[PDB]
Amino acid sequence: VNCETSCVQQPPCFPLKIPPNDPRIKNQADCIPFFRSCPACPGSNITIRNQINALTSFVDASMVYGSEEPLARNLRNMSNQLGLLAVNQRFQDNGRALLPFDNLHDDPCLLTNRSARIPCFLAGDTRSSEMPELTSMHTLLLREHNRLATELKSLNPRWDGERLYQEARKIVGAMVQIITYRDYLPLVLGPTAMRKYLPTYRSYNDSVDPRIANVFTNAFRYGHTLIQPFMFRLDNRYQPMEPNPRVPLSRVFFASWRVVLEGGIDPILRGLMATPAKLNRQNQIAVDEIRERLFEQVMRIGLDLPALNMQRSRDHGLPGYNAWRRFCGLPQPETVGQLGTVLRNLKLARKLMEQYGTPNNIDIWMGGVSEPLKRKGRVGPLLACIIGTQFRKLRDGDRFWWENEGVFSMQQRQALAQISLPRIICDNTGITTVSKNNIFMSNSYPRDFVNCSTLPALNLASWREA
Amino acid sequence: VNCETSCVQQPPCFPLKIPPNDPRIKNQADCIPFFRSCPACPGSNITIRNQINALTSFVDASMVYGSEEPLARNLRNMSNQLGLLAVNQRFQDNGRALLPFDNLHDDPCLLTNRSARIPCFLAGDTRSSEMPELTSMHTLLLREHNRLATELKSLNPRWDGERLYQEARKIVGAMVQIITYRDYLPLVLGPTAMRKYLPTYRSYNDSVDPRIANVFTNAFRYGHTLIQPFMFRLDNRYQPMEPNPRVPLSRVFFASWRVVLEGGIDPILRGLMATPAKLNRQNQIAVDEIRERLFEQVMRIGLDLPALNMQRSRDHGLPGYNAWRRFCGLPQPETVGQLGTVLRNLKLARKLMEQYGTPNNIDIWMGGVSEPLKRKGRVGPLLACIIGTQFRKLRDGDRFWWENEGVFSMQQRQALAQISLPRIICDNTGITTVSKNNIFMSNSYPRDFVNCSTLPALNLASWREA
Amino acid sequence: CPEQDKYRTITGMCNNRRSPTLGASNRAFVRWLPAEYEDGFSLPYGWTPGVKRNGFPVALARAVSNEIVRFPTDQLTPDQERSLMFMQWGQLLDHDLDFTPEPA
Amino acid sequence: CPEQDKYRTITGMCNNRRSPTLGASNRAFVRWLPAEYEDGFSLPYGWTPGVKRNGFPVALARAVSNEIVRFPTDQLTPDQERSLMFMQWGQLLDHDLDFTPEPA
Ligand SMILES: *[C@@H]1O[C@H](CO[C@@H]2O[C@@H](C)[C@@H](O)[C@@H](O)[C@@H]2O)[C@@H](O[C@@H]2O[C@H](CO)[C@@H](O[C@@H]3O[C@H](CO[C@H]4O[C@H](CO)[C@@H](O)[C@H](O)[C@@H]4O)[C@@H](O)[C@H](O[C@H]4O[C@H](CO)[C@@H](O)[C@H](O)[C@@H]4O)[C@@H]3O)[C@H](O)[C@H]2NC(C)=O)[C@H](O)[C@H]1NC(C)=O
Ligand SMILES: *[C@@H]1O[C@H](CO[C@@H]2O[C@@H](C)[C@@H](O)[C@@H](O)[C@@H]2O)[C@@H](O[C@@H]2O[C@H](CO)[C@@H](O[C@@H]3O[C@H](CO[C@H]4O[C@H](CO)[C@@H](O)[C@H](O)[C@@H]4O)[C@@H](O)[C@H](O[C@H]4O[C@H](CO)[C@@H](O)[C@H](O)[C@@H]4O)[C@@H]3O)[C@H](O)[C@H]2NC(C)=O)[C@H](O)[C@H]1NC(C)=O
Ligand code: HEM
Ligand code: HEM
Ligand SMILES: *[C@@H]1O[C@H](CO)[C@@H](O)[C@H](O)[C@H]1NC(C)=O
Ligand SMILES: *[C@@H]1O[C@H](CO)[C@@H](O)[C@H](O)[C@H]1NC(C)=O
Ligand SMILES: *[C@@H]1O[C@H](CO)[C@@H](O)[C@H](O)[C@H]1NC(C)=O
Ligand SMILES: *[C@@H]1O[C@H](CO)[C@@H](O)[C@H](O)[C@H]1NC(C)=O
Ligand SMILES: [C-]#N
Ligand SMILES: [C-]#N
Ligand SMILES: [Br-]
Ligand SMILES: [Br-]
Ligand SMILES: [Br-]
Ligand SMILES: [Br-]
Ligand SMILES: [Br-]
Ligand SMILES: [Br-]
Ligand SMILES: [Br-]
Ligand SMILES: [Br-]
Ligand SMILES: [Ca+2]
Ligand SMILES: [Ca+2]
Repeated sequence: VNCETSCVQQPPCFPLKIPPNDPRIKNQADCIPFFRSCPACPGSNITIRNQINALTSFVDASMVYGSEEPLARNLRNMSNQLGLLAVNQRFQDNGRALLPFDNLHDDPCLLTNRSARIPCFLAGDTRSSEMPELTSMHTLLLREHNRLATELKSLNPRWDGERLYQEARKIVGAMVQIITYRDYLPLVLGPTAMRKYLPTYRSYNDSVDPRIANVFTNAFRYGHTLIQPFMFRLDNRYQPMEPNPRVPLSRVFFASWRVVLEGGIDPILRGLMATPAKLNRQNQIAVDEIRERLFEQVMRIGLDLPALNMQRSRDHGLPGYNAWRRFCGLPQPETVGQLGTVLRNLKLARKLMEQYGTPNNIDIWMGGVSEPLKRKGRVGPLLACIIGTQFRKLRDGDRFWWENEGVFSMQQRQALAQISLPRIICDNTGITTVSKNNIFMSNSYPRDFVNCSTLPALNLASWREA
Repeated sequence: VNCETSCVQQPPCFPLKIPPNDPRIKNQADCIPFFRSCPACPGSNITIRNQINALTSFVDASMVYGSEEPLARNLRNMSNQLGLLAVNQRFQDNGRALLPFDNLHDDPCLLTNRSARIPCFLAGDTRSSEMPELTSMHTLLLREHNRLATELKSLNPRWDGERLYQEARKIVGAMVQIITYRDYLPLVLGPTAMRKYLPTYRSYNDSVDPRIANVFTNAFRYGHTLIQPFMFRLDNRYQPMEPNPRVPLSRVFFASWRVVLEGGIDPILRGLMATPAKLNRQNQIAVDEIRERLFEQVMRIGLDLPALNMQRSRDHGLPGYNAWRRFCGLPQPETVGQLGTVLRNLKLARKLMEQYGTPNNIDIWMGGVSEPLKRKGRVGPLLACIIGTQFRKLRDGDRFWWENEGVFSMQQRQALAQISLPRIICDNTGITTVSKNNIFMSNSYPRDFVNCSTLPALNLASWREA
Repeated sequence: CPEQDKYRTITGMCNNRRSPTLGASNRAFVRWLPAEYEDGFSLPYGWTPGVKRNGFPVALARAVSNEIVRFPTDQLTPDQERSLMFMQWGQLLDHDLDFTPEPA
Repeated sequence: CPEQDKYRTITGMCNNRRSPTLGASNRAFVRWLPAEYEDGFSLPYGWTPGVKRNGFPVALARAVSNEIVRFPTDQLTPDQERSLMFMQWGQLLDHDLDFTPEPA
């Protein structure tokens, strides 16, 4: 079979067919590799096929700790009672921890640089190595965990490994929730969608469904439109890290060897802070580094991420554009003229209709990212509704939400409210100059930056067991 | 494990245990037989177990025609081009058709009277012989189908069998919908619940999910509270049909022989018309004929319907009383005092608290039938919410709803609006005296009755193809 | 699903064109609320001895029926405003709407 | 699920007491709208040649990408009010929320 070596359309493959006159895949009979998502109920002729979430839906930093028990225990340093996460036993990053290596079958990372022989990393989530920048974020939180556990151990000497691990894990989970709802989501949704879908938190409600909705797995892919065609690296003074400060994205996918052998995570973290994201515009949706050259080094041919997003939505049996507009209480354009009105762009609407025929058939990702962005947001009304609806259910339906009564003390909550991504970077890297709050907005050195020294450390006083 | 003959609790059996000082089953080693409802995805360690609907959710008279193609064809007369439903080949009811006999293996009907040797009836649904009064309704509708097909044959000679079958089945379908939403439902819900859950029909909405909800299968069992301890049979002057006018229900279940050998369906239909239903009262919920002696003659022990309903809701993983109240936007009683207020009955709330410990755990049927009845309705707020929401979906989400544009002509709808169960009874039986509309309210002869000759027949002139 | 039809299919398939099995026979019920099982996914409350529901002992269904449902028939209240046909249409109608299979 | 607990489980299990699998790992996604498959229950639109979706041919995902998504890389517009970190946190966060497995 192998969905990666053939274009045969047989289970579990659903290869993308190639249009005549493609600018790249001239062989009309070729295809782009695609495996159908595992069905929740294999081979049933009664159930409506559904897909599976392998992860905990909760915002609980499970990408750090894992969502399955064997893995969770394998991620932990069980050689002592320090409650730490296991770290790479082969390489360090200027004296700081790197993620431990994974042990895969045909490790895709090996293929990115055959001579370097650096395997993929092992983390709470299997995709930590997909791009070095994601790897660097994973390493950052791994360091923060071990830092927290070390501090808590000085704080509370009687505390054993399990206690230290759990207490640090809880703080890391709190950090992800705060950075996400306080700093990130408002810049995704815009103030108006923020107020509509995310009203002031009141308390945990055990009747709120916290599961991830199928459409969310496709709708949150709005982020693919934010990707730049390069991985940017900057030295300690935020200047281009020579001789290669701009690496084409098609050569960093699964490129773990670049973190190990090309300077660690600091140059990468400065690049993320000091470079603008790509702005999504109606005739500038997504770059060819992911549209023509996705996973170029680890596949028989380059994949198309936007196209993969659309094929995935079909694989998942997801309703079209208008059905989702309706779900969200938004007007459903039925003609080109009406679509032109909703998109504030008749040309785009024409383009959409020549492909789909009816606005009812536009795939959710495509329709979602086509919509004009909300004021001070980076998604339109449809994606705002879907994304804002999902995050509310994740906050409201979480018995372990950081602000839920009984999870942390008042004094602990006040301490946690002061956390910031810039300080966390200061705490776990050799970078001494970081972005001004908000980190997701600031993007210009030196204008948007300040010294780490001006940022107060996390006050752990209230975690002292009296 | 044999669930009928054993009290051992292993898949697929979930026997109801016997409490101490049970008024009937003194032996606590005994149990009430229970088979777990078939799982939609057997043996899965991924899916949350769900149950199966074997029927079409739509109000389409699938209990007459069947919900699967093999049955449906076997229920039809395939010896000519008249488009009729096959009738009993061994017995008639005063020159009128009976349902054909079914061929069941361990046929329960045969056990209700060994020497009569009358088997269960074959119909669109497997339960047509469960009680003689139901069989009478199945027989009445089957007759109406063949009457319609006959008239339609005189009206449109060129119409082959298939055309006649389908046009007849389509009128019958509308008949079931009209009687249900016009006469029945308003008396279930009462005026206030009717307006709230069933606003005036507009037209077909394809975004309205018409599936039966799992909770409905248990909530609509509200009907078990209206059951009288006897099957009442009346002669042509509506007097007790000697020698046995009042037969114990524990001796009518699956007693098909009684329809065939004891007068046919006329004595039964007159009994339904001129006998009051039982009213549901908080201290008179459901009679022992179904609570103590359910299906006595056709198995090792008498079952308890109310108890089966509660065991069934747990089998189906259905949420408790307060979860459903909340789903319905109804206040959720947490103390015995609160429950007494909601139930307007402190004595009942105490009994419920003493059984369940918390109103959160009250099984959905129990809590549902426990609520005081809405004015001019026969269910309370919770059951009204659950039942009204289900029926609106069955109406609005049905492409073939009799009132949807394109289904019938404006002239065909005018003719259908003049149908009624009483007139259908007049067209297919020897009964010439029938209940005055509304047939669900009328129950007193002679006060609530009129001659068949005073009721307008259905005019099929607008069904003329010409 | 046929681009055009004339009548209902016997199984209900294709009544909804965008989602062809909705309302059709031999399909799983829709869940209006997430299911509540003893183990979270399959075992019914009252299955495992000593295992409580929401902090409280599961009551035997027969026990609830004995204590709350049981009543002396002589106290039966005839409904002055409904016929027995009101009960029977209900059962007939339920049998147009749902049947939940179990093994034989 | 445990009487009282101080920490989340690793699997997410028991976060919701009444329905302890909600939000837990290795469970089916929740559906906010009924699924839309070619056959109503399994085959994806685009699977069977000649099978239209609601009156129109299924547009090749790759054709849509080529005609709507493709644009000249030197036209890329830098977001003056977002850092690339905005991009990266989204992906990191996505990896906390969902991973849809496929056979290897
Ligand atoms: C055709 O029928 C469609 C279905 O209608 C429902 O069922 C029928 C039988 C009727 O009873 C009808 O009254 C029912 O609504 C219908 O589409 C429906 O339209 C409503 C209103 O637009 C939609 O509600 C909106 O939902 C979004 C999304 O959240 C929902 O889903 C999540 C996840 O399941 C839940 O957690 C939520 O609680 C919602 O259920 C909401 O964001 C939105 O609310 C927000 O906006 C409104 C407006 O300002 C505010 O009042 C709120 O406070 C929020 O700010 C709405 O609640 C519903 O999702 C949608 N269903 C479907 C299947 O599409 C359609 O309009 C009908 N068309 C016609 C012509 O009749
Ligand atoms: C705890 O959260 C619970 C869930 O809340 C939802 O999610 C959170 C994150 C927020 O987005 C919140 O806004 C959402 O509601 C919440 O329980 C929910 O409460 C609502 C409000 O009462 C319930 O809505 C009512 O539903 C019933 C039943 O029909 C619903 O389901 C059917 C079947 O799926 C749909 O087809 C319907 O469209 C509905 O969605 C309706 O009868 C009722 O409307 C009727 O009554 C109102 C008022 O008279 C009229 O305006 C309407 O026209 C109707 O006549 C509401 O639509 C919701 O079912 C319920 N969900 C759950 C899981 O129980 C709870 O209140 C929160 N508690 C606290 C303290 O915050
Ligand atoms: C370095 C940046 C990113 C990638 C490289 C990348 C790649 C993918 C791929 C290959 C998939 C699966 C495609 C398929 O369906 O076959 C994918 C899925 C998802 N993404 Fe991607 N992604 C990168 C970056 C982002 C960002 C910034 C996101 C959000 C802001 C984002 C989201 C998602 C989501 C939610 C999915 C689905 C995950 C699942 O399996 O459930 N991505 N991305
Ligand atoms: C002669 C009157 C009726 C019965 C005899 C009778 C019996 C039952 C039984 C045995 C079940 C199954 C119990 C179990 O869960 O083990 C049952 C299920 C359902 N009923 Fe019954 N019923 C009689 C009458 C009515 C009336 C008047 C009803 C409604 C107004 C009614 C409804 C229901 C429903 C909805 C079910 C579930 C059907 C399914 O399999 O999905 N019943 N009843
Ligand atoms: C465990 O912790 C000790 C002390 O911090 C460290 O030296 C050791 O390398 C760690 N083991 C692993 C596998 O990371
Ligand atoms: C591969 O890694 C090696 C180190 O093992 C490095 O010298 C070389 O530059 C890398 N190759 C490429 C093509 O970048
Ligand atoms: C079919 O119809 C004919 C004429 O009405 C009749 O003789 C025959 O009994 C019917 N067959 C069955 C099996 O009902
Ligand atoms: C069974 O039916 C026969 C007629 O076939 C009748 O004589 C007898 O009374 C019935 N038996 C019972 C127990 O009513
Ligand atoms: C009752 N069935
Ligand atoms: C991206 N995942
Ligand atoms: Br290692
Ligand atoms: Br990936
Ligand atoms: Br620096
Ligand atoms: Br026969
Ligand atoms: Br039955
Ligand atoms: Br008469
Ligand atoms: Br349900
Ligand atoms: Br969905
Ligand atoms: Ca998670
Ligand atoms: Ca039906």
